[PDB]
Amino acid sequence: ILLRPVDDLELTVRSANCLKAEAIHYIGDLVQRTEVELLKTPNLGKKSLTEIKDVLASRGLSLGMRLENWP
Amino acid sequence: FGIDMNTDHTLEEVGKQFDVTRERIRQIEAKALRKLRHPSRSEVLRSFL
DNA sequence: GTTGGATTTATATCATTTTACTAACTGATAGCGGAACTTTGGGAGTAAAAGAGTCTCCGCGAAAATGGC
DNA sequence: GCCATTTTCGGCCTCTGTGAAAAACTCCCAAAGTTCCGCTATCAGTTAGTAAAATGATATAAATCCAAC
Repeated sequence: ILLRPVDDLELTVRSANCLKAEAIHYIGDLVQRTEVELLKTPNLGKKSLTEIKDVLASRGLSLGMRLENWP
Repeated sequence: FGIDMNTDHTLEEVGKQFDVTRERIRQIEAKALRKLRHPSRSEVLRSFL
């Protein structure tokens, strides 16, 4: 799952633009950045963070987890 | 597209049934087709082709 | 013990990005209707006289339900 | 009551493929079919615009709290 475009996430265009601001290209990139790091962003506010974390929990992989030897 | 109804409709009839015009209905349909073209809600319908 | 500045929470207002709803252009495409033209489809007609059907087949038997006397 | 002519039946499965005769033309008229062109409806594709909602960012006001005197 960690190898799919952030496009395949069904998020509001505001969130997609904000994620392109930090050059997040694929998923998994989004998960190795915590909530406080993400929120310090132009236009990536509260409701967008709740939406992104709820969609992440639908994926089941909330923000924060670490893995090995990526990539 | 006339699903669960007795007839099919153009965008004039859909526009008259609501409070809405030609281009508005055309782009709500466009938005629906982009929403359903997303891979998340299309794997089930792919098997029907 | 204290107390006041500051370092945070609390509430509200402002700016930016996006949504919801317009119109105009572009380009095509299908559908319907009319005019002309070629093809198809139905009908009438033929004036030496010509003036009684097929039809091959026909290698079946036992029993019962029918007329006719 | 008795001939004497009709009528009615005769096991189950499985494969199997049929083209195989037969002799008229001619003229006139109406309607269907084919094709082309023009008008009209209907939709995809794209762009730009305007008002409003949504959302985030900043501002403004206090709570209290912690350190220094």
